[PDB]
Amino acid sequence: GCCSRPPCILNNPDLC
Amino acid sequence: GCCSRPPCILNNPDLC
Amino acid sequence: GCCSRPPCILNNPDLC
Amino acid sequence: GCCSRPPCILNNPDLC
Amino acid sequence: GCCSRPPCILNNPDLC
Amino acid sequence: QANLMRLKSDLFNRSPMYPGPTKDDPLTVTLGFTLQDIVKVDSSTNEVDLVYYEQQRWKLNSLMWDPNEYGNITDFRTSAADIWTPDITAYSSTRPVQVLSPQIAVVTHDGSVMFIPAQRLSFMCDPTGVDSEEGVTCAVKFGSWVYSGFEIDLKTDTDQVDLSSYYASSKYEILSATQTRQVQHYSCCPEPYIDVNLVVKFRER
Amino acid sequence: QANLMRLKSDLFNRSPMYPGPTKDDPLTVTLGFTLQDIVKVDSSTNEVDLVYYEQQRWKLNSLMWDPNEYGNITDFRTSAADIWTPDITAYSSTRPVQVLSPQIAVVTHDGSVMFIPAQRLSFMCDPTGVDSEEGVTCAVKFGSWVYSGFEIDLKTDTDQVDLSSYYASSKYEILSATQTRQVQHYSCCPEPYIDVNLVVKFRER
Amino acid sequence: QANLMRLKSDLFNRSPMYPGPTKDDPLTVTLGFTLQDIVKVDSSTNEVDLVYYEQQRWKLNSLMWDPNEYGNITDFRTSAADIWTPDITAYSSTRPVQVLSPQIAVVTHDGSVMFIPAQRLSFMCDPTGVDSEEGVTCAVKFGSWVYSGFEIDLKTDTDQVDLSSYYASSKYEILSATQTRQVQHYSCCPEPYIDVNLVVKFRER
Amino acid sequence: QANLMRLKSDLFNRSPMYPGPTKDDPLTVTLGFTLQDIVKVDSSTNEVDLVYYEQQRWKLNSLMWDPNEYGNITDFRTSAADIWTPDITAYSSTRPVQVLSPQIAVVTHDGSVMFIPAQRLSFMCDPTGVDSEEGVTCAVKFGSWVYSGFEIDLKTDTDQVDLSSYYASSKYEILSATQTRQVQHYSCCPEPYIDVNLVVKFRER
Amino acid sequence: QANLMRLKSDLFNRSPMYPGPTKDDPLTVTLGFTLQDIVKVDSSTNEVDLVYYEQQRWKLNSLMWDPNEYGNITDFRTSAADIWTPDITAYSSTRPVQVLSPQIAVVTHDGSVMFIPAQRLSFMCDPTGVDSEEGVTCAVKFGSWVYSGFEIDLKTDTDQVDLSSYYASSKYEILSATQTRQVQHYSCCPEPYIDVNLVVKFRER
Repeated sequence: GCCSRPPCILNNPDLC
Repeated sequence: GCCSRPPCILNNPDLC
Repeated sequence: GCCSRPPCILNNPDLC
Repeated sequence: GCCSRPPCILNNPDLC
Repeated sequence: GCCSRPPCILNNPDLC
Repeated sequence: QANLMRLKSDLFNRSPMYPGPTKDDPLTVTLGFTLQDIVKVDSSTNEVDLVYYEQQRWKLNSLMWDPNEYGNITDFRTSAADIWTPDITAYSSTRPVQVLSPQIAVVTHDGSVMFIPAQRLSFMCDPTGVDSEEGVTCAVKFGSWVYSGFEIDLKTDTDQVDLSSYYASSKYEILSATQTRQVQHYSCCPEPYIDVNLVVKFRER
Repeated sequence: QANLMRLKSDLFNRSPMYPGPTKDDPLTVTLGFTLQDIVKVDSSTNEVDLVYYEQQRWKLNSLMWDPNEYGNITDFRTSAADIWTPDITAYSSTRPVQVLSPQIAVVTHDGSVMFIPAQRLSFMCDPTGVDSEEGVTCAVKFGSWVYSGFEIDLKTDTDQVDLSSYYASSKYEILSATQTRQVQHYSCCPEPYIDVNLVVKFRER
Repeated sequence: QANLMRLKSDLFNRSPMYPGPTKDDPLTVTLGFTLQDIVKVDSSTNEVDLVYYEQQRWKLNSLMWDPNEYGNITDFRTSAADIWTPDITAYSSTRPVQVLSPQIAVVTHDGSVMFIPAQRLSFMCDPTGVDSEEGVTCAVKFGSWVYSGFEIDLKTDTDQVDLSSYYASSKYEILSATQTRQVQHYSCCPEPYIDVNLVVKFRER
Repeated sequence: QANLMRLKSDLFNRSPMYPGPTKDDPLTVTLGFTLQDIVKVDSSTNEVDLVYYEQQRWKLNSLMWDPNEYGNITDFRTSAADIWTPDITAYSSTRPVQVLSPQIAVVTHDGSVMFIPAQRLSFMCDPTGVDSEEGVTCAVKFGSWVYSGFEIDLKTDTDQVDLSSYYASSKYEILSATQTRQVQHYSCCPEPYIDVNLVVKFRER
Repeated sequence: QANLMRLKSDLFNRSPMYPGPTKDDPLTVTLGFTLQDIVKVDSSTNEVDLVYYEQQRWKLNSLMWDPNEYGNITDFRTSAADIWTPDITAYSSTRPVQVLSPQIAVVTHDGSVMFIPAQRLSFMCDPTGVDSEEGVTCAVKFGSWVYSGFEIDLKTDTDQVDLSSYYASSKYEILSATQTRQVQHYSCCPEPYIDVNLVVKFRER
């Protein structure tokens, strides 16, 4: 999932 | 307590 | 072979 | 004694 | 021996 | 590239580095954790290790720019060494924290900085009860090393630790994992203190 | 070396550091492995240690030149810390990766950089069944730490992990070693995510 | 920011580094420990590890300013690497002491400097008896590595080790922990010597 | 030394950094080991550690000087960090080497450089049969990391490792210890590759 | 506080650094030891660890001054990085030495230097005979790494290792601990070689 990877967490802070 | 945490020890040096 | 030693793979990148 | 502590050791090389 | 100590090996490379 | 290379240069080489928060200008910092695994337990020493990602978010006026003056750049990544970063630190660690990734942040034209390195932490925990139905709890407060609540406002966006990367074949199962923020007012003192308390209840799978 | 020193002097010492890739200016980075040995299996903690060479390749306009203006010099070797290098990392390490060799790259007159350092990596893996005849499968995925599929295009030339150097007296037998690229599209998010998933299936020899 | 950026600008870049105390310009240093846990006990090598906070205080004229000329700033926090710091160290450690936190000081308008890093210490202690009911006593002297009593006046605000932050579930119970100062006057030497003797008495709960 | 400081200054502040060898200007390097001990044998991981001295020599015309222009100074010692050194590494290690000695080279006026650091190497080897009378054979190859035989000609003076300093009471007995140079010619390639193969056979004493 | 800063300024920012001894300007270095404890005895690897203070003394002229011209300051303390320091190394260690203390020296107006850093060393030694009445005997030689007896005359004030601070609940009892200066004259070579051989006979209590 998005929240399971560093670059996606940087791009989607609140969206996680 | 205040003396258990680092920043409080800094703000209350003698006060611990 | 070539793809076993480090300097031979610098010189021969894609064909390894 | 003196020779069991570094700063004394340092002031008193000969006298150790 | 000479070849058992760093500064001797260093002064006598060919002779080691 | 042209403008980015120019942008970064104007933001970094022009102004002095942000000197940190003050009570007149408190900085808000948001914190969260992504727990990957409990990689160690040691009942002979009451030590516990975690592997997780740690994000921190803050906003600085000094890292603001007009995108239109810089080829329409809205944000960029840069070495975290190029910016000021908080001192949010674990308070009951037993070893020097290890970084398991690079340390690169993202600065947004409005001033937001985000930052998420991977970490391995060893902290104080008596784990007796781990091999059992009821399990065992381990708590480790996180907070700033040197700022009270008047200077750094520690916040979490959810009281819930992200467990979506928690290892499928980890030796333990998370009974629960929370990241609750507490604000302490001490009768001794005028300024408040904030910590984010990492509480993890778990047992052997 | 007068020719070579002048070249390096003109590229590095005279032009601002490549600020990394953007959505506007993406970068393809190619990655591959050469597994030498599986050096630690730990049933109690669930970690596996591998020693391997990690290959990385990319090209930059910032780094191209005309050999004719530099005495026919077509390519040079310089240390990786002289250049920009990507943030490709293992999303599941449990310890700081360990470099086991010098980090030196080969830059080509066309902007092509190659870099193959050796590494010891500890990562998350439950090895139950390594003794078995069917073995055990360990997986770890690699990707940019801060870049999305829109900024870093990560690929491999082969889905095969190069085993031509695997240590001939390993306590382990490699049943399969692959390095497959994966593109991720999340319901939440516009931008795609790429990992290169390193999968090794093995058992005691 | 603005006033704080000029303050540190002048306090650090303005002039040269403080050369350390001397017989003419002696410096007083207060020392204090907040013991968190006894982390390891090795009876096969006679070594005990402790985790504690190490409070250190001192005041320098070189660090005085008028809150008036700098926008009414009375104190600031900064990386301890920006200032001279004393060389107080454990006299019988067995391993490089480990720093488990940021190292950041508070510098106040009167010149007062304070600094509290967290630490892991391994020192010589024969633990024989820890299992008994009497328990066991281990000690370690802290003092300046190079300055006599004529140059650094090592003090404690109290004799008692702060235990209000000691770990509730640790294998050991402190029968007593004292940090007691001692002035030594040797028959050979007119200059005196000072140490704080961290003494801890404990036993398996 | 007014002369040495001046000679050393004319060599490292004036001349730009030597960019390493090129195929036009290749380099001959002389590898030689003095084995002190087999300090660790690990059958479960299949790792073996060695402590040895490693000699490397080579000659740069750019380090040439006329003694007559500098007090008849024929040679001198200088930190290895002041000069370029070859990238001769083990291709088979399993952890970063550990340097156990100052790294200091002797530079001669004819541009000759020699350098002999002490080292702890952990490399791949199954030690099975070490407890028998036949013993076991481990082996590890050394060579430049990024340079071929066209750029670096890697030699030895003898195919015999120096054992005159082998710890007299080691747990292990050396049946033979040789360092053999090898030239590999590949179907794929016109540039040759050269390495030095350190081979060691031993058993429990 | 001023006037020590001018002195240290006139000493460390004026001139380049001492390039080290030559056969024409040799240097006597005085070596001493304060054995604190034998902290590790490993039979299965043949390694022994010592903890001790190591005193090094020497004199340059580049460090001379007139107290008058300086205000009667006759000596000062400074970090060891501020000054050159000999390359006196244990010739048979199995690990990198660990600096257990600040490295700060004292420089006297006549050119005298000395500093006494704490060290933890692992060297080669077969400990069989320790669980006995006769004990066991270990030896490790110390000497310059690159400098012959003609460049560094290595001395020791007494052949007796200081034992006045030996851990009192140490696990071993020292039967003898000496430090003898030994001058080599090999028939191959005119230059003499100097070493100090720390030898230690001991046994379990």
